[PDB]
Amino acid sequence: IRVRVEGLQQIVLRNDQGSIVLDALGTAAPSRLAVKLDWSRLSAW
Amino acid sequence: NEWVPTSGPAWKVPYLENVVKRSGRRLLAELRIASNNGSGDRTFLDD
Amino acid sequence: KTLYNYYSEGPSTPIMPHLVNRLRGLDA
Repeated sequence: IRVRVEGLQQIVLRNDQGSIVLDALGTAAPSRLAVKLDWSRLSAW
Repeated sequence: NEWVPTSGPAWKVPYLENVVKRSGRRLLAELRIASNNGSGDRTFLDD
Repeated sequence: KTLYNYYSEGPSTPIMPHLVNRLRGLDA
């Protein structure tokens, strides 16, 4: 469990009237190959 | 009596050539099963 | 081995040879 440098993404969505509706930060779920090469990633997930 | 046979054809002559070219549907399938194929096997049962 | 040993290993590279050596040990 994390308690505390930049591997996150800013995710943006706009509607028809050019207005940003989400503008949120997000992090990518690991791929199963990454889990295969590092099983501790499943624990973090 | 005007056209000389050794001068070459005076009509329209249809040349041809074979070409290697995959269709869009075939390429989409290839992406599915060779680059976007993340099935559990082929990942974890590869040994 | 013992139950203490198995509780501190974790999954590893190819996971099918894993989980079957573990099962044979747990059955033993």
